[PDB]
Amino acid sequence: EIVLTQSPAIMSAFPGEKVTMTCSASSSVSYIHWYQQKSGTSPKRWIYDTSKLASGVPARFSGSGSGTSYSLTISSMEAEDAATYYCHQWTSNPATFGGGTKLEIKA
Amino acid sequence: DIEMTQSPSSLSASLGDRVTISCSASQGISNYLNWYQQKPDGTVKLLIYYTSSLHSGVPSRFSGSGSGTDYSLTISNLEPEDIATYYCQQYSELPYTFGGGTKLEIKR
Amino acid sequence: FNLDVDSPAEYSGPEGSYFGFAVDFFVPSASSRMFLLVGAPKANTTQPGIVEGGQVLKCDWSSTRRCQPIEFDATGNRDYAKDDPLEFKSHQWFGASVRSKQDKILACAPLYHWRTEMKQEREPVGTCFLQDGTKTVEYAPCRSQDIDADGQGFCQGGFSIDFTKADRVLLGGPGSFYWQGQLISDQVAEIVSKYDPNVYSIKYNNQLATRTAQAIFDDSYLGYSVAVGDFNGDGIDDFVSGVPRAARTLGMVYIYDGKNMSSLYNFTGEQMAAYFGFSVAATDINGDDYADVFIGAPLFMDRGSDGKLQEVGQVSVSLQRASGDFQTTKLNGFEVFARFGSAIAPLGDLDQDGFNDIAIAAPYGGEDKKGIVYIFNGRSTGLNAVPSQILEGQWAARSMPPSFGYSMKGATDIDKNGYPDLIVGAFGVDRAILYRARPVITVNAGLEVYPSILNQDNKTCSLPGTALKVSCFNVRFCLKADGKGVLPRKLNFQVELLLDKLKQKGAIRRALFLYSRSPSHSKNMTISRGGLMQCEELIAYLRDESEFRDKLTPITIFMEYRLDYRTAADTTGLQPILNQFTPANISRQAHIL
Amino acid sequence: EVQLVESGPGLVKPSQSLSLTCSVTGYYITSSYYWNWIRQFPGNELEWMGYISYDGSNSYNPSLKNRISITRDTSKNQFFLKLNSVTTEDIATYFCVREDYDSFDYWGQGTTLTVSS
Amino acid sequence: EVQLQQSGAELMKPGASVKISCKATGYTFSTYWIEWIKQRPGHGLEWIGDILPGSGTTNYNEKFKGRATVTADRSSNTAYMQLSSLTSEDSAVYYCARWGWDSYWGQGTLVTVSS
Amino acid sequence: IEYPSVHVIIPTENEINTQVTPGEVSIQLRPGAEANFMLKVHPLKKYPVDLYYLVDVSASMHNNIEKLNSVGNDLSRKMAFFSRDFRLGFGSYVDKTVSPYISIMPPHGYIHVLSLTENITEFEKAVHRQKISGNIDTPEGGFDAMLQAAVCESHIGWRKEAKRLLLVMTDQTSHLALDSKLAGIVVPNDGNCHLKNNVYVKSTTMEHPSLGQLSEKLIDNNINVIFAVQGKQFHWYKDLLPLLPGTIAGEIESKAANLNNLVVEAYQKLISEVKVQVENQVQGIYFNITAICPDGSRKPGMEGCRNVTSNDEVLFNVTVTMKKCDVTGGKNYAIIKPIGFNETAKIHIHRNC
Ligand SMILES: *[C@@H]1O[C@H](CO)[C@@H](O[C@@H]2O[C@H](CO)[C@@H](O[C@@H]3O[C@H](CO[C@H]4O[C@H](CO)[C@@H](O[C@H]5O[C@H](CO)[C@@H](O)[C@H](O)[C@@H]5O)[C@H](O)[C@@H]4O)[C@@H](O)[C@H](O[C@H]4O[C@H](CO)[C@@H](O)[C@H](O)[C@@H]4O)[C@@H]3O)[C@H](O)[C@H]2NC(C)=O)[C@H](O)[C@H]1NC(C)=O
Ligand SMILES: *[C@@H]1O[C@H](CO)[C@@H](O[C@@H]2O[C@H](CO)[C@@H](O[C@@H]3O[C@H](CO)[C@@H](O)[C@H](O)[C@@H]3O)[C@H](O)[C@H]2NC(C)=O)[C@H](O)[C@H]1NC(C)=O
Ligand SMILES: *[C@@H]1O[C@H](CO)[C@@H](O[C@@H]2O[C@H](CO)[C@@H](O)[C@H](O)[C@H]2NC(C)=O)[C@H](O)[C@H]1NC(C)=O
Ligand SMILES: *[C@@H]1O[C@H](CO)[C@@H](O[C@@H]2O[C@H](CO)[C@@H](O)[C@H](O)[C@H]2NC(C)=O)[C@H](O)[C@H]1NC(C)=O
Ligand SMILES: *[C@@H]1O[C@H](CO)[C@@H](O[C@@H]2O[C@H](CO)[C@@H](O)[C@H](O)[C@H]2NC(C)=O)[C@H](O)[C@H]1NC(C)=O
Ligand SMILES: *[C@@H]1O[C@H](CO)[C@@H](O[C@@H]2O[C@H](CO)[C@@H](O)[C@H](O)[C@H]2NC(C)=O)[C@H](O)[C@H]1NC(C)=O
Ligand SMILES: *[C@@H]1O[C@H](CO)[C@@H](O[C@@H]2O[C@H](CO)[C@@H](O)[C@H](O)[C@H]2NC(C)=O)[C@H](O)[C@H]1NC(C)=O
Ligand SMILES: *[C@@H]1O[C@H](CO)[C@@H](O[C@@H]2O[C@H](CO)[C@@H](O)[C@H](O)[C@H]2NC(C)=O)[C@H](O)[C@H]1NC(C)=O
Ligand SMILES: *[C@@H]1O[C@H](CO)[C@@H](O)[C@H](O)[C@H]1NC(C)=O
Ligand SMILES: *[C@@H]1O[C@H](CO)[C@@H](O)[C@H](O)[C@H]1NC(C)=O
Repeated sequence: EIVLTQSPAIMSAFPGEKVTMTCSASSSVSYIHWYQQKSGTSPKRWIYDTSKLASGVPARFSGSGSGTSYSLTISSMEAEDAATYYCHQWTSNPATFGGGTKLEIKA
Repeated sequence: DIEMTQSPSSLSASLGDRVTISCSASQGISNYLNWYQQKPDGTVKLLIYYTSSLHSGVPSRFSGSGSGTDYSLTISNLEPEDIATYYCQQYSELPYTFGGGTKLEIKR
Repeated sequence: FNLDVDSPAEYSGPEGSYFGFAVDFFVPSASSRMFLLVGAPKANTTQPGIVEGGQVLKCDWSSTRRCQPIEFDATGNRDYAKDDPLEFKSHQWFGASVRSKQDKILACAPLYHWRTEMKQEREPVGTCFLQDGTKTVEYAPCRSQDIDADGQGFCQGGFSIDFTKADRVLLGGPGSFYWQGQLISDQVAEIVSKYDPNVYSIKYNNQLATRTAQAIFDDSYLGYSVAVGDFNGDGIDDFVSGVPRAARTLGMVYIYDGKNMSSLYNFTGEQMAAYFGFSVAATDINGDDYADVFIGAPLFMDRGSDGKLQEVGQVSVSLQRASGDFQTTKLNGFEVFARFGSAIAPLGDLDQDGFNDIAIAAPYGGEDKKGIVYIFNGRSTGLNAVPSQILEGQWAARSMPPSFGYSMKGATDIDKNGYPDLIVGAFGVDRAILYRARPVITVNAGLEVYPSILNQDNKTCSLPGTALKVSCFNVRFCLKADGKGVLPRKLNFQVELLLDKLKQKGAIRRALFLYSRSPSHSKNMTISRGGLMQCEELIAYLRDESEFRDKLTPITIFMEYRLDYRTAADTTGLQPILNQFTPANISRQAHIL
Repeated sequence: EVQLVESGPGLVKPSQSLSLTCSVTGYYITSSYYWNWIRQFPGNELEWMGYISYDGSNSYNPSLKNRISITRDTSKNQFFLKLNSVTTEDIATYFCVREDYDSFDYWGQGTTLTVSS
Repeated sequence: EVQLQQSGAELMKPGASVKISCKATGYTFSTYWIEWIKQRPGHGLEWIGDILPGSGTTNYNEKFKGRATVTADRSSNTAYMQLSSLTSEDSAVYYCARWGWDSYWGQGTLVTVSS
Repeated sequence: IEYPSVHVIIPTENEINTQVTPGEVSIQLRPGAEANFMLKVHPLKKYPVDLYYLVDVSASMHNNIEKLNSVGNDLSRKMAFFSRDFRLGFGSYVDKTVSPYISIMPPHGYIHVLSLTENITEFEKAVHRQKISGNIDTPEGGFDAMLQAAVCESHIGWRKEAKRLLLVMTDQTSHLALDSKLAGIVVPNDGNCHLKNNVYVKSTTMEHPSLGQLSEKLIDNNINVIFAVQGKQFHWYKDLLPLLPGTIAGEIESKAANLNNLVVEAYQKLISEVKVQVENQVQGIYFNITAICPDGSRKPGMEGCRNVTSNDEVLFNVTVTMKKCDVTGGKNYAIIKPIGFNETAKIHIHRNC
């Protein structure tokens, strides 16, 4: 099967800035899920059904994409948006995940 | 109760002629009358049942019909084996009954 | 005609659940993706104390073909009083009937039993569940203080359901009033808004319903079957409903006004116990903006060529006219005891021919009676009684037959291709199959020979295989093609041409193509985009008269073409097809001077 | 809600078989929902191990093909992931998730499986 | 040939009883209703009762309901008429019968009851 | 000669003295032309009869359930003038016993009580012992019961040599096929016998039979049905009669004073009704038929003749043509059968392919 790839591996993004998380497929998927997990704790996902807020998710997170080209747009960032985001696809026998892209904090 | 009365008493006709035997009931009958015949000294025979069912071994000179309370037997071309006493045995419901009998003779 | 029956999407449920008993599609406005709704009325759910309660599963369209139970009711049976159960959900057949509209799903349990407040009882009152997003409510169309057989106690509300335009629900309640039956309808918003979780009987303000009639109508079963559509001119859809034993078992269909529950039309059958009214449907079959009326009579006995009756089933088709009246024909089944008239489902314009088509099915037809669904195309003249495509069940009986065609639903363009697809259930095998509609290609073909009269002595063109000139002619053929929905711009075609077609049949070939020196020639056409004909010019020549003595029979020039079905198919293999009413060849002839 | 705990992980030797479970409480989940399993290698992306539902079948990302099997219990709301032939590349965090729909959530609370000396 | 063989005549005193019979042969006894009728000395014919030999059911002429009985015995396969507490007017020729009140009947057996 | 022109030759000697006259129908024909032969049917004046009494038992039957017990006696006496022999059987029914009608005399589906017998008092006992029951819906389970009476030959003991008459006594109408969807029963009736210890245990899981199914089974095993009902519901039944050949019906009088005559009148009507049908034709074979009555006014269409009797052979004109070869080879099946007669016209179809 295919593996979703990603480009914004690491960003020194700041609260207030507009940020996009992306993915790309080698074959049509027609679907994306955006999973959220902090390395030291227990939060839940951002977006499901390509573009739909998961329970408890603020307006800042807005999904998009079709075919093989997908994204998650984070409107002007929240203090806690500096997190690691993952793409996901379960349209085939293995699950496919994005490598993980992250935003960080430094000042 | 329901009883059967024969209208003829003593009938007669020349041999080769045609006669009828007839009878009626004091009450209506939903199904039938059986026509019987016997010799002065002999076993009673069934001629016709259910008004027109001709018994086997009886000439097809013998016939009949009727309504629940009014029936008849017709015998054409009378011969000596017809000159006998006839009976009406009614069948409606139990008990079953017979009329008193009507004797057929020839004229002198 | 274009239904893809080679690569369909097959789904299944738990054994013995009667998965496929009822079907619909779920296509919310709230999502770009589609799910299928397939009932499983005798399913084992996790609800405490409940056996074979029933459910409806959501099946994903985009592969990943798994069907997930809809959590309409996660609870067990409520109590009336200590150690005295209020209700009995075991074996209720929840999921016996499922329908959707936009983002909402309605499904019901007609054999739900309830204890009345006044007396210990197990009456088949029936119950429905309705979902709107995450809001789930119970709707009791027939649960009221009228708690006995001469009232609503034996109603089996939810036996049948349908959704109108705007946003209203029609429900059949066939047991009301000693099974005279009853139609009930309510606004969706009312059903949800007024819901109260601990009230057995909820009053609604705009509820419409039929009322108890004279004993002469007892055991008629109104509400056994329903359909909707507007017949009384404009406004909200009216309510179409079958009554299986109306008119002394001849059967009837009634249509009630969409604003108030009052009859507009009265249809009746011809034969006792044919069950006219068993099933109903409505759609603008002749494309004139008037919903028509389709009435099933599944055990109709026709009269054969031998003068005897034969149980084959019937569907009556009545067309709505501008005058307010109806005109009508009859479609009889094809096989004995194959209940053709039992299932009716509008296809919609399946082949994109401008008219809606319709599926009619016989759950117990065919050698190896797996069930047969017949596809009948629409025309401006009404329904074509002659089927164009026949769809059949694929699984062997275990006990009862699969009954493919028992339940059906179309008019929904689930795939990208803008043609409505079709779900056909087969509960006897716990299965359901979604058949996709292929795009349909129309081809404009041309063929012309310019030297209409061939001068056999006009030896002016060269013959490539030799030093001599011959009499010859220009045979041109062309092709243009296009279609609706999702099809590639480039379509490959195989084109083959013959010369002197009527003589090559064991006789002298008076004309050959110049380059091949053969009666035949072939070409790879790659016609594309539409509005353009791709042309090819072939040159043919005459054979010398000394042997080729026939100068009277016209030389037949013939061209035929076929679509490359594979190099036309998309990502999912949904090959386009050519329209069934389009010829795929041309005959032309040349004369000898 | 969905309350998830995992079998306490242990220290195992290379190519030692090990059973790790997913104990789920709050409501009945053995036939009502589809379950999956996740393998998290710290520092990188999540991977996936398998699935199970009312239907006891699975699938697998064919690395250690058929060395991992998933079992479903009944009255205990207990799923089991059995690891055969563990390698030193299998040192990872393991847990279950709950969903049929192509999405996932309700992940476990952390597991540390070590394969060593 | 199929036959009905009736028992012979007898002489008795008033108060007497007689059991008379009529043997069945050449047919299944148990299949037909067997009738009993009588001919009186100048009064025509009367029905007196019957029995289905293949069963336990009988019929009677009301006039004799408290006086006469009808029986059958599957061993001997004959019909029986049971007459008792008889007088001179009970002296008549009695007949047994076959299928549907067939033409096959007994011969007519008289028992004279007198001083 | 690769042109097997048309003929029908029958060398077969069947039971010579039967009521139906063909040996076998032997037809070997080329596509292109037809063939013709004649059949005759003759009822006999004392043909023996077997009557099976099937009665409802609902509360509304009280007025007739207490009379049937005596009817059988008066009837055996009347029947004695109509047939060589006579047997009486018995059974009873109410409705399906499922939760949509009842909570789950206590109601029952169909139960066979008495095989056809000579013992008139066994009949009386079988009838006398039926206690009065009832259901909720007005219509009854009579069609289910009729089917079982028609299929469970091993329980009834119907003779081949005797006319087989099914007598059905109701006050109300019956439930129909597909009504059962309300019962949670969506599985078809296979037309077979399903009694266990004489009880139709499958009545609660099988769909009610269709009229089509009742007709085919009753005709195929020659069981004629005489139906009786209170005069109002009677109109439904009389209107159904043309739908299922081999049937008679009439009303039950308010005093039920003629119950012992309903079958008698019908019996006489059945004796005088001589009808046949062409059935189970093979796809490449096509038959037509017409009957010749003593009146001379022969007719197509109608299955046969009316107002006929003994010593009157009804003549049937039978013809067949041929189509291209189908799933071919010589094939043995029955072609024509008189309804209510046990003998049939067997056929062997042949052709040159
Ligand atoms: C398609 O066919 C259907 C079926 O035929 C048509 O629908 C039928 O239409 C009829 C006409 O509207 C409906 O009957 C009417 O009902 C109203 C009100 O009913 C209630 O009140 C009745 C008493 O007033 C009561 O019945 C009792 O009295 C009866 C008297 O004999 C008794 O027989 C009965 O047992 C009861 O004791 C009802 O039960 C209700 O409580 C009546 O007012 C109407 O009366 C009209 O006719 C009478 C005749 O003499 C006249 O005086 C009145 O002035 C008035 O004109 C009438 O009874 C019928 O119920 C309805 N059927 C169904 C199933 O709903 C349908 O219209 C047709 N559609 C089309 C498009 O053609
Ligand atoms: C179809 O119905 C006919 C009805 O007549 C059946 O045939 C008849 O069966 C009875 C049975 O008792 C026969 O009675 C006896 O036959 C023997 C034969 O030698 C005879 O010796 C006895 O005296 C007595 O007659 C009757 O004759 C017989 N009739 C015919 C025409 O055979 C018949 O069996 C049924 N089945 C078929 C396949 O025809
Ligand atoms: C749902 O689960 C019940 C569990 O009891 C199954 O019902 C049993 O089926 C067997 C089959 O022979 C019967 O003998 C038992 O008595 C049944 N129990 C009950 C309570 O009815 C039922 O078959 C399952 N249904 C489905 C669709 O799987
Ligand atoms: C249901 O709504 C319809 C809508 O037209 C009403 O029908 C009209 O009623 C007026 C009343 O006088 C008549 O003059 C019209 O001729 C009716 N139109 C038709 C098409 O019949 C109908 O009366 C309403 N019914 C109820 C019970 O309110
Ligand atoms: C069966 O055969 C009869 C005749 O043998 C057909 O009916 C007649 O056919 C002739 C043909 O010219 C007509 O002239 C007669 O008018 C027809 N009779 C009637 C009453 O119309 C009969 O149609 C054939 N049946 C079938 C099914 O083919
Ligand atoms: C050229 O096309 C015609 C029809 O467009 C073919 O002739 C038949 O047409 C009828 C019309 O319904 C079809 O049902 C037949 O199946 C057609 N025959 C065949 C073989 O398809 C005609 O045969 C075509 N010519 C060639 C060479 O295929
Ligand atoms: C017909 O059935 C009746 C009813 O059982 C039989 O008559 C009685 O049967 C019982 C059974 O043990 C006997 O104890 C009685 O003595 C019988 N009655 C008489 C009057 O003996 C009757 O015998 C049966 N008929 C035939 C022909 O067997
Ligand atoms: C029964 O049908 C056959 C034919 O199916 C009739 O035979 C035809 O009789 C006419 C009379 O002149 C002949 O011209 C025909 O040639 C005959 N047909 C054949 C195939 O030979 C026969 O007459 C019919 N029976 C009756 C009673 O009319
Ligand atoms: C069209 O091209 C394909 C390519 O393989 C070939 O197989 C086919 O025969 C060609 N058709 C014609 C008519 O040349
Ligand atoms: C036969 O026709 C006569 C004509 O009057 C009729 O009275 C008689 O009832 C008819 N018989 C049958 C069996 O129809």
